[PDB]
Amino acid sequence: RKYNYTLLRVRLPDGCLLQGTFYARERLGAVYGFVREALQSDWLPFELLASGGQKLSEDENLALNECGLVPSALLTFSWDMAVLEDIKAAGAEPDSILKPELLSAIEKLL
Amino acid sequence: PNRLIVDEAINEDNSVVSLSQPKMDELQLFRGDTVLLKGKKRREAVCIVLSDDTCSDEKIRMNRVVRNNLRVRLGDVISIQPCPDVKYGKRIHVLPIDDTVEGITGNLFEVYLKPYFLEAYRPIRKGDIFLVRGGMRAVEFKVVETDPSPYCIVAPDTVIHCEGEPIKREDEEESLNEVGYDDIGGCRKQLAQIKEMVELPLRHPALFKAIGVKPPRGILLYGPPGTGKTLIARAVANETGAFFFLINGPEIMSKLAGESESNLRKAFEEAEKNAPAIIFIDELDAIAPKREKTHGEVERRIVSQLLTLMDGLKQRAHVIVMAATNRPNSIDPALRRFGRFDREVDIGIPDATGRLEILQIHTKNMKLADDVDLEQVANETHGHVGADLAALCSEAALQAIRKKMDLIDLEDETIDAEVMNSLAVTMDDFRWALSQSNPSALRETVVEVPQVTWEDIGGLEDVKRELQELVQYPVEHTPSKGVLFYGPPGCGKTLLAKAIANECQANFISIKGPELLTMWFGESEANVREIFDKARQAAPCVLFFDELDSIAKARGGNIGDGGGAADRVINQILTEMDGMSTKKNVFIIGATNRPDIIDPAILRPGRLDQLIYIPLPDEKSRVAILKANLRKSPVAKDVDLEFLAKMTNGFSGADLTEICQRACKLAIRESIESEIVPEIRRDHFEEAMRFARRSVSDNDIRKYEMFAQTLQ
Amino acid sequence: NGPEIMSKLAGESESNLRKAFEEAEKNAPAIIFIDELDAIAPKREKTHGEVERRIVSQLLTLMDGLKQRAHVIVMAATNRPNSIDPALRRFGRFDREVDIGIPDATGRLEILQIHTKNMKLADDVDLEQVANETHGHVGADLAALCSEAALQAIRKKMDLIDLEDETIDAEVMNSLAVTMDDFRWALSQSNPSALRETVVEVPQVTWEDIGGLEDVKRELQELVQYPVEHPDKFLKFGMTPSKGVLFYGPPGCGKTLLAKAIANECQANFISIKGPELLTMWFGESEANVREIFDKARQAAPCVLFFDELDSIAKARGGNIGDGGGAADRVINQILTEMDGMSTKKNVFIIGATNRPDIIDPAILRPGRLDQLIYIPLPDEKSRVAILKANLRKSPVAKDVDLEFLAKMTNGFSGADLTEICQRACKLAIRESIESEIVPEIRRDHFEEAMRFARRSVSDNDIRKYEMFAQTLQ
Ligand SMILES: Nc1ncnc2c1ncn2[C@@H]1O[C@H](COP(=O)(O)OP(=O)(O)O)[C@@H](O)[C@H]1O
Ligand SMILES: Nc1ncnc2c1ncn2[C@@H]1O[C@H](COP(=O)(O)OP(=O)(O)O)[C@@H](O)[C@H]1O
Ligand SMILES: Nc1ncnc2c1ncn2[C@@H]1O[C@H](COP(=O)(O)OP(=O)(O)O)[C@@H](O)[C@H]1O
Repeated sequence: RKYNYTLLRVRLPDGCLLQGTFYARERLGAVYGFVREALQSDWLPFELLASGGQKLSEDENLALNECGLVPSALLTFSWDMAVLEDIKAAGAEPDSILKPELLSAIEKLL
Repeated sequence: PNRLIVDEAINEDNSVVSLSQPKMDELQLFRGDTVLLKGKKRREAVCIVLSDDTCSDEKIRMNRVVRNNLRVRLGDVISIQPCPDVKYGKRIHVLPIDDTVEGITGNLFEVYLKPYFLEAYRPIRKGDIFLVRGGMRAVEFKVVETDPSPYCIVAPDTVIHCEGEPIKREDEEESLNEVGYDDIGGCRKQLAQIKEMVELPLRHPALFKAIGVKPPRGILLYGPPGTGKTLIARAVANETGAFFFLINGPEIMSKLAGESESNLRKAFEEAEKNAPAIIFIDELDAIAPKREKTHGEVERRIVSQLLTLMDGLKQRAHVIVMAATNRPNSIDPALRRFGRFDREVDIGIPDATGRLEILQIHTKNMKLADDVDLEQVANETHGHVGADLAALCSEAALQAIRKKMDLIDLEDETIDAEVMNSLAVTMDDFRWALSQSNPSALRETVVEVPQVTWEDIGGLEDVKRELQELVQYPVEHTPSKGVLFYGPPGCGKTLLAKAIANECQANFISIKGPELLTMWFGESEANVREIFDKARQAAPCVLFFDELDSIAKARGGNIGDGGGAADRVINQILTEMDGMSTKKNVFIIGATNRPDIIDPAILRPGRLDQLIYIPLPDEKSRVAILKANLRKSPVAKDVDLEFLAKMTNGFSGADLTEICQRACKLAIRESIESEIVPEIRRDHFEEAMRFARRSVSDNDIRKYEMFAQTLQ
Repeated sequence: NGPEIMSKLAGESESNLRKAFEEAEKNAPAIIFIDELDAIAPKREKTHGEVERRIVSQLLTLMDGLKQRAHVIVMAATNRPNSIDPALRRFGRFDREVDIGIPDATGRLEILQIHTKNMKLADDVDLEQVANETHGHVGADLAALCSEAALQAIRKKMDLIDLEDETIDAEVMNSLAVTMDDFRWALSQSNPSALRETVVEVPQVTWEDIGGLEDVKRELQELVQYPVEHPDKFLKFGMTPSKGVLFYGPPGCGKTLLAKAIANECQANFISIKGPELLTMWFGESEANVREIFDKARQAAPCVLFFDELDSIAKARGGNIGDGGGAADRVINQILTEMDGMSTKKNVFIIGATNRPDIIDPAILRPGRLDQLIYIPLPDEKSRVAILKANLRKSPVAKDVDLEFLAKMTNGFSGADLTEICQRACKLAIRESIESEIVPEIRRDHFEEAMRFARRSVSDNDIRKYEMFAQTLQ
C-alpha cells in the first residue's frame, strides 16, 4: 500500500538532470509532452529509455505504474537516430538540451 | 547509516543492485540512478540501483561479480554513496582475462563486448572485472583504460577498444566460473539449513573462540548421486572464503596400511593450518564402511582414525567436517554418535521447478533458439537429478555442434568466436538428447508438491474447510496432527490429501498398498522409520498412508492366516507416530475402505484423532465432478451435465470420471476418422452412459454409515 | 579410550594397553578409566578381526592381573551395558556396574545451578522452568545452555565496553548479569542429545493429583507399602504378598497417575514401558531386552515397573482375528519368566495396564504375576467435579464458575478430557490477561467457551464394552 504518485528524473547528454512530478497512473505521452516543453527545441524527435532497459514509446498509452517507473525512476534521454546522423555529419555539437528559460534557474544536487 | 549488509542477488545482471525502497527514499535516489559502493581495502564499484519486494530493509542485494570487484563476501557491510556527477564515456579499453580465453579466437568485441554494452548504459570503472556469456563459453574482461576517470557510463557513441594480450588474474581474485550459490538450483531449503549451521562460525569465528561451546562438528549430506552434495560443500567454502579440502573413500582406501591413515590425519592437520576450513569426505560409506561387513585391518583402523580425528575438532578451531553418503544407514553408525556427524541433511531429488532452475543454470552459456522450452523439458525429465540435466544440456549442445561443424570445417587449435556466436541449440536437439538420456535416480521415490488443488475436487465442501482449519488453526492461533478418511472407494480420499498439500505448497509423500506390502513381505518394516524421517526432512509435507489395511487383506482380510488386524508395518507406523511432534510441520493422513478391520490404535489420542467420512457425491456434487473433469476439454453446449448427474445417482466420483473419459475418447476417434467433431457432444456422453456403472453398491454404503454412527 | 587404542597398528594397541596398567601399579593407588569400552572390546562374536579378538584377550588378562596390582581399580564407560564382550563382566574383572542414565527434572535443575555458580543471574531468570522444558537434555546440553546464555549477556553489554583482548576489569565483569531472554535464546539454539531414550525418575505425582478412585489409591498402598511396613503380620498369617496388579478399563481415567502417585509417596523410581517397546522386541528379534527392563528395575530399586499396553503382544499376533491359537509368544514368555524370578524383597512392584483386557494372555493373571484386577471406569459425578477442582488448584477461579454444572454435562468425558477443559479455560483466561496489558481469575465465559471445543474421548459403545467385561468378571 505505500505509493500513489511518482517523481521522474531524466539524464541528459549535456550533463544536466531534468526532474518533474507525475501521477502513478500518468501516461507516457504526458512525460514526453513535459520533456518537449523543457527542451530548447520542443519539435526535435527523441526517445526516453527506462531504468530496466525497456524503451518507452510516445505513441503507446501505458501508465507509469505499468512501465515500472513508480514511485520513482531515472530515464536516459537520447535524440532520434535520424537527427543525430545529420547533427554529427554537419559537425554540430549538441551542447544544449534544455531551453535557457529553465537553465537560468538550475540548482545544485545535495 | 547509509550502510547495508551484503546479500544475494535476484537479478543476475552485473551492472545493477537491488535495495529496499525505503532506503532509496532516505538516500533520495531514484530507480536507475548511479551510485558508488564502498567496500574493504579502500575499493569501490559503480552500479545502478533498483528495488524489489524481497530485499530486506537493511541489506543490499548484489551478485558475485559486484562482490568480487569490491573484494567483499556475503554478510559483510558496505556504504552506498550516490554519484550523480558520473558522465558518459568517450573511449574505454577492455581486455579479456587469460584464464577464460583459451582455445577460442576471433573478434571478441563483436561477439561479446559489443552486444553486452550496446544500448545497455552500464556504469564502468577502471579496473572493473565483468562476465559476458555466449558461445558456450564464459569469458570475463577487465577494464584497463577509461578516457573519463575513474568511472563513467557507456553510451552508444562510446568507443570500445580491445587490443593486446589477455590479462593474468591476480592471486586475490577468484574465477567467475568457480562454483558458488548461484550455481545451485533446487534444494534451496537444504542450502539455507547449511548456511545457518556453517556460515556463522566461518564469517564470525570470534563468537565461538570466546566460548567453550563448539558449533556442530560434522554435517552428513545424503541422497542419490548427482544431487549437489559436493556442489553445496564447495559453494559454501567458496562463498565464505574457508579453505576447501577434498577427501574421498577411494583415495584413502587405495593406499596401503599406514599411508592410508597418515594421509587422512595429514589432511586434518592441513585444515587447522589453513583454518577456517571445511573438510569434505565423499563416499563416506567407502572410507568408513560398516565393520561387520569386512575383516580387513585397513578398513577398521581407518574408521578408528576418523573417529579420533572428529573428536579432535574441539581443538582444531574453525574447522568443520562434512561428508556425503547415499543413505544415513549405509555407514558405520559410530560416526553418527553425539558430536562427530550427529547432523544430517536430506538433499533429495529436485522437482519440476528445481529441474527447470538447474537447466537454466547449465544453459547460461548456451545460445538457445526461440523454440526451446526448458519448462516443458523439466516437466518430462522425471527421475533426473542435476548430474543428468547437465548431461542433457551437454548432449543437446553436442548435437547442435555436429550439425554446424560438419559444414564449418574449421580445423585449428582454437575456434573462432563468430562461428560459435551463430551456433544455436534447438528443440529438436534437446528432444534428441532426451531420447538418449536415462535418469540415474529413477528407482528412488520422488517427493514434490502435488498439482491437485481444491478446484479439482467436486463436492465435500465441509471436508475442504475442515482440512484448511486443521492446518491453519495451529498457525493462526494439543492440536491434532493427523486424520483418517473412511468410506467408499473413488470418492477423493487421495485428492483431499493432495489438495491441502497443494494450497499449503507442502510436499506430498504417497505410500500405497504395494509399498506397505513390500515392507511386510520382505521383513523390512524398519524402513517405516526412514519414511517418517523423510517426512521430517520434507517438512512442510503431508504424509499419506493409503490402503492402511492392504497387509491385513493380503493376509486374508475376511478369512485370515497367522495374523489379524496388526502387522509388522502398522506397528512400526504406530511407534514412529509417537515420536513426531505437532511442531514438525507434518500432517499425517490415512485412508481405508474397511475401517472395521484396521488396528484401532491409529485413532487413539495423539495419532489420527480426526475422523472424517467421505460419502458418495450428491446431485450437485456429481455435477461439480463432471465440470471439473471436463475443465480441460472443449464441450458442446448441448451437453446437459445436470441430466447426467440426475441419472448417475449411485455413481462415485471415479465412475463419473470414466464417463467423461469415455465421451472424450469417442470425440477423438470421430475427429480422427473425419480427417482421414471438434468438441465433445451429447451423443458421446449418451453412449458412455450405456456402459458406465456404479462401482459402490447400496450394501457398502450401509456398512460405512453404520460404522460412522457407531463411532460418532 | 577405545577408538584411540584401535587407531594403532597391531602390537601397538596391545603394548599401549599394557603400559597403562603397569603405570597404574607404579603410581598406585590409581584408577584406570576406559572410555568407549564397546569400541576397545566389542563382542568377539560380533567381529571378524584377529586384532579385535586379541585386544579383548589382552584386556581380560590385564583385568585378572589386578589381584596382584595392589590398590588399582579399573572403571569403564559404555553407551549400552550389553554392547560389550560378556567375558569382561564375569566374577572378578568388572564385577560391578552402575546405571547412570539420564538426569531427571530435579537433576537437570541441579546441573543448571552447578554451571551457574559463578554467573550473575537477573531476577527474571528461572532455572526450574528451564529444567522442566529441557526434556531430553543431558549435562553436556545444560552446560552449553549456561555458557551460551552467558555469552549472549556478554556480547549485549561487555563487548560494547571492552577491547578484543584477554584482560577485563573485575568491575565490568561483575556488572554483567544474564537475563531470562538469554537463556531462552540458548534453549532455542540447543537440541537435546538424548530425546529418544527412556528416562526413569521418581515422579512428582502425588495422591492429591488424582480425582476420584479413592478406594484404588488406598488399595495400592495396601499392595505396595503394607508388605514392608507390617511384615510381621504377613509372616504371622502365612500370606504371600502379590507381586503386581493389572488395571483395565477406558483410557484417560488416571491409570498413569495411580502408578506414579504410589511411586511418589514411596520415593521410588517410576519405569514406564510402552507398547511400542514390546512390539520392537518381538519384531526386531531382540527379546533379550526384556531382561534389560527387569534388570533396570532391580538396579533402580526401589521402583515401580509399569508395563503399559499389555495387549500389544496379543495384537501383534492379530488381536481381534489372528490365527487359531492363543496369545502365547516369545516376548510374553520371557516377561513371565523374569517376573517369576523377581523377589519382592528387592523393593520392585510391577503394575500393568491394558485397554483390551479380553485379549491378554491369561498367564499374566496367575498367582505370582498380576493376579489382582482393578477396574478403572470413567469418573462418576462426584469424581468429575473433583478432577476439575484438582486441575484448577493452581489458578484463581471466578465465583461465577459452576463446576458441578460442567461435570453434569460432561457425563461421558474421561479425566483426561476434563483436564483439557480446565487447561483450555486457563489458556483463554491467559489470552485475555495478556491483551489487557497491551484477568486475575478464570471466568465462566472461559469455561463455557472451552466446552465448545472439548469432546469425550470414549464413545458410548466403548463404555458398554468395558462395563460388560467388568460385569462378566463378577
Ligand atoms: N542441485 C543442483 N543444482 C545445480 N547443479 C547441480 C545440482 N546437483 C547436481 N548438479 C550438477 O551436476 C554435477 C554434479 O557432479 P559432482 O560435482 O560430482 O557433484 P555430486 O556428484 O556430489 O552431485 C555438476 O555438474 C553440478 O553442477
Ligand atoms: N470428489 C471427487 N471429485 C472429482 N473427481 C473425483 C472425486 N472422487 C474421485 N474422483 C476421480 O476418481 C479418480 C481417483 O480418485 P482417488 O482419490 O485416487 O481415489 P482413491 O483415493 O479411492 O484412490 C480421480 O482421478 C478422480 O478423477
Ligand atoms: N482421574 C484423574 N484425575 C486427574 N487427572 C486425570 C485423571 N485421569 C486422567 N487425568 C489427566 O489425563 C492425562 C492422561 O492420563 P493417562 O493416565 O496418561 O491416560 P492414558 O490412558 O492415555 O495413559 C494425565 O496427564 C492427567 O493429567
